[PDB]
Order: sequence, then C-alpha cells, then structure tokens
Amino acid sequence: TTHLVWFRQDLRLHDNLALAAACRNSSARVLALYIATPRQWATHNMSPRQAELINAQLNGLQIALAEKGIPLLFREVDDFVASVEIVKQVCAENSVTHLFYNYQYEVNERARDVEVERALRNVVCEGFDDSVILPPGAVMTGNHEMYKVFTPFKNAWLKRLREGMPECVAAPKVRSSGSIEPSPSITLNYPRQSFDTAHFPVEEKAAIAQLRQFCQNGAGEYEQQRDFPAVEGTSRLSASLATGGLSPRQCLHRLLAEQPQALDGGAGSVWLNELIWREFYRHLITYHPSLCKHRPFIAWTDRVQWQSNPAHLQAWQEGKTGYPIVDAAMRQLNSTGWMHNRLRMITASFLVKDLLIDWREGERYFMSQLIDGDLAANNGGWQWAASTGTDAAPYFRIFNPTTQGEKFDHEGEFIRQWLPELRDVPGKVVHEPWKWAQKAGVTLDYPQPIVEHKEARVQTLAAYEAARK
Ligand SMILES: Cc1cc2nc3c(=O)[nH]c(=O)nc-3n(C[C@@H](O)[C@H](O)[C@@H](O)COP(=O)(O)OP(=O)(O)OC[C@H]3O[C@@H](n4cnc5c(N)ncnc54)[C@H](O)[C@@H]3O)c2cc1C
Ligand SMILES: Nc1nc(=O)c2c([nH]1)NC[C@@H]1CN(c3ccc(C(=O)N[C@@H](CCC(=O)O)C(=O)O)cc3)CN21
Repeated sequence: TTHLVWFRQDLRLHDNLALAAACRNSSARVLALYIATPRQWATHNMSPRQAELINAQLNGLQIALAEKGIPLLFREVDDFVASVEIVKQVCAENSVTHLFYNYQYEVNERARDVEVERALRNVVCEGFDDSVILPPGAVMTGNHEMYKVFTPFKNAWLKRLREGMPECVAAPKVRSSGSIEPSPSITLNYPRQSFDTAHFPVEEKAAIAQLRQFCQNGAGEYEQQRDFPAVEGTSRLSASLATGGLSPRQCLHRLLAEQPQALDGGAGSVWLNELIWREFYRHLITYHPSLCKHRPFIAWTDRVQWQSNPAHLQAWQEGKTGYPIVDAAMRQLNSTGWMHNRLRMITASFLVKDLLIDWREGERYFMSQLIDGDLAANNGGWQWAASTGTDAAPYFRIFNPTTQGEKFDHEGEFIRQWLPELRDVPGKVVHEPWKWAQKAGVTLDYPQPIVEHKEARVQTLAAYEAARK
C-alpha cells in the first residue's frame, strides 16, 4: 500500500485534510509530491513575492516532512498539462495505490485534477475540500443553486456551520519507518523578490503564533480599527491563507477559542464576517467558472465603453495620480506586495470609476504584485469595485478619494509615511496638497490631479447609464 500526497497551495503539516487522511493507515508507505509549474504561474500572473513565500514554505515543509519520515519528490515542469504526465509517472514508478490531494477551485486547476483522476486508472484518488471551512455545495439555495447575495449566504452558512462544525485535524505523527534525512533545499525557477517576514511569516509555527496573537488582542478591537490604514488593525494572514500556510479552520477554531461569542454576534464576529466573504467568493467561482474566464457577473457591464488610455493606467500603477491616498496605497503595494483593504477599495474604485479603465487591467496588475494574490478574492474585489460582480457596489457608488482619505487617514499619517515629498504640507491640506501649494507660493515635487473627480464622476455615471440601457 503506497500513499501519495500531492501538495499544491497547502504547504503545511497542520490541519491538512489530504495529508492527515494519507497517514491514518500507519502500515501504508507515504510519499509526498510537489510539482513546480513556473510557466503556468507566469500565465496566472503570480507575484514574485508570493513565489518567494511559496519557495520558503516549500523548503520548511520538506524539512518538517523529513522528521515525520515522509519524503518529498520535487518536480518542475512547465504547465498544468505536463503535470498530468508527471503524476502518472510518479504513481507508476513508486507503485502508488492511493492518491490524496486537496481540491483547487479555479478553472485551470480543476481541469488538471479531472485529467489526473481520469489518467490514474488503477489508482484510488481522494480529493478534499481543505481550502474552505464548508465545501462548495454545502450552502445552497432552495432550488440547489448557489447564493447570489451575501446576506442570505452568510445566514445559511452559519446555520450549516452549527449543524456540524468541521474540526482541525492534527499534524501526522512520525511514520513507523522513523525520521529520514531531508533532501537538499529546493529553488523555484521563477522570478522572486523578498518581503517583510515579520508581517508575513514564512514558518508554520510563526503563522500559527500570528493567528493566536491576533485572536487574543486584535479580533476584539477589529471593528473599530480595521478601517485605518495607518493602524495595524488587520491580521496580515492573507498571504498564509492564499498559499495554504494556514487553513481557514485554524482561523475559525482559534477565533472561537478567544472570542467565544463570535458565532453569536459578540466580539470577533466582524472578523468572522470577512472569513465568510472569503468562503462566499470561493463557492461562487466553483458554481460560476466564467468568473475565472474574465467574464463579469453582470452581463451588461461588458457594454461599458472603457477608456483605452496608457498614460492614465501607467500613472495609477506608479502611484502618480495626484491623489495622496491613492498614490500612497500604490507605493505600499509596489513596495511590500500588500495593501490595506480600505485602500484596495479606494484604488480599485479610482481606476475603474475616475479613469474609466477596464477593471481587468487593475486586476491583472494587482495579481502581479500581491503577495496574497488569489483569484476568487481578487476577482471578487475587482468586480465589487467595478459594480460588475455578485453583490457588488452599486454602479452609482463612486468613492471620492479626498473624502475617503479625510475620513480614514484624517491626519495624513499613513500618507506622509509613503509620500515623503508631502511631509511638509500641514495636516488637513495634505489631502489636496496642490490647492495649498499655490496659496503659499511653493513647488511640490508631487504630481497634480491627473483627472478632476467632479467631472470624472459625471462622465462615468453617463457610461454606466448608457450600458445599462
Ligand atoms: C480590489 C480588491 C482586491 C482584493 N484582492 C485580494 C487578494 O488577492 N487576495 C486576498 O486574500 N484578498 C483580497 N481582497 C480582500 C483584501 O483586502 C485582503 O483580504 C486583505 O486586505 C487582507 O489583509 P488581512 O489578512 O490583514 O485581512 P483581515 O482583515 O485580517 O481578514 C482576514 C482574512 O479574511 C480574508 N478576507 C478579508 N477580507 C476579504 C474579502 N473581502 N474577500 C475575501 N476574503 C477576505 C483574507 O483571507 C484574510 O486574510 C481584495 C479586496 C479588494 C477590494
Ligand atoms: N490561478 C488561476 N487559475 C486559472 O484557471 C486562471 C487564472 N488563475 N487566471 C486567469 C486564467 C485564464 N482563465 C481562463 C480563461 C479563458 C478560458 C477559455 O476561454 N476557455 C474556453 C474556450 C472555448 C473556445 O475555445 O471557444 C472554455 O469554455 O473552456 C479558460 C480559462 C482562467 N484562469
């Protein structure tokens, strides 16, 4: 009996469904496989910082698997089509009787998995819904359709959660054969860049410690602090969650352990709501695959006449729009691979609704930079800002970057952190530095608004209006 565990976006020993399931049979030979697909990653616009996070978790996992007496067979092919052949070869070469793997919901990943299952004729394959707390299809509407509005989805989700809460499975124990010697460190052949390991922990114990600490302190204050970018009021666990360094059940159980009432509206319930948004978006692409194929959820939005303007898109990408809160947000992204949620909303809105540039442009750019890049969450957030998605912002909802900035970064603390050239404009005017610049006969080394919000807004409303006709 030989059990093969095919890792992907789940590089952890703890609470890993396919892994725990392969090791139940203590008399079975257990092998782990990991296939690097540098070319499919490039196509999917994988961020260099995330590629680096994965590489780091991959070496740390190899080391942890060795102590459990489980060996990792590393392979590097080009794409998902090639991987099918590699899984076939590894099964054949090692006489694998059973394959255990955790499901991936994106169109390309699913197609690969379906091919692997068809190809493995004499093998028993068991996939697991490890990336979600509740599996797609667990929370369905009365006519067995997926929910289209979050509010009722959430209600039904909490209901089913209560009828049987999934539990955290433990890290497997050492194999009968004993510990083994780790193979030499792997190096992913994909452009990679560094990141703050303090904010985004690469080690499993560090990820867990960060979840612990947040749930103890942060989850209670969350509702009151989550809106301020200048404040560290969010978990910064999105990178671990996106790559599989942590599972959503670890977050759930650790949350309820510190905030008991989180399930019933008490403290910690607002943070839980966000984990339910994550759930929503993952089930949604599972039932609506076209969301993985650049299609909007609201068909008529495809009729909006987006602006083809290279100068405007470039200014947004480089953070030279002339709107401090938008610019500071882009420098944050470009330099750390992460952006505060409030700012992901503001910058995405600025691109689609002030510049009227196709949301797919902003999405791709975000993916290319985001250490937490994830199709369901990114596509979902972009379709929300653009009013093209499921339960998205209403088309007439056009965030005003100055108002947004005055609210959430009233003092310009965050702003002055990322825009050193504005570290002399006094407090309030910092949100509209050029208006003050003239009235002081001063030259700022900062751009001027590339668009006037009032007129931009009018033009956009007209465009949507015309498409919605
Ligand atoms: C245009 C846009 C693009 C986005 N791109 C991504 C992306 O690629 N990857 C990603 O993980 N999130 C994305 N989101 C949500 C995003 O803001 C992040 O979740 C991030 O801010 C989390 O930082 P945190 O870990 O400190 O979050 P916390 O606030 O501490 O939230 C905890 C966990 O819940 C999940 N979460 C939080 N907000 C959302 C959400 N609205 N939808 C789904 N899950 C959520 C994340 O897995 C997160 O780690 C996007 C939002 C917008 C508006
Ligand atoms: N991580 C990840 N996984 C993905 O699967 C995925 C991404 N990211 N990023 C975007 C790409 C592109 N995706 C796509 C885009 C188009 C088709 C597509 O046009 N396929 C049609 C073709 C039919 C025809 O040839 O007429 C289909 O119906 O299968 C499929 C997947 C999904 N993709």
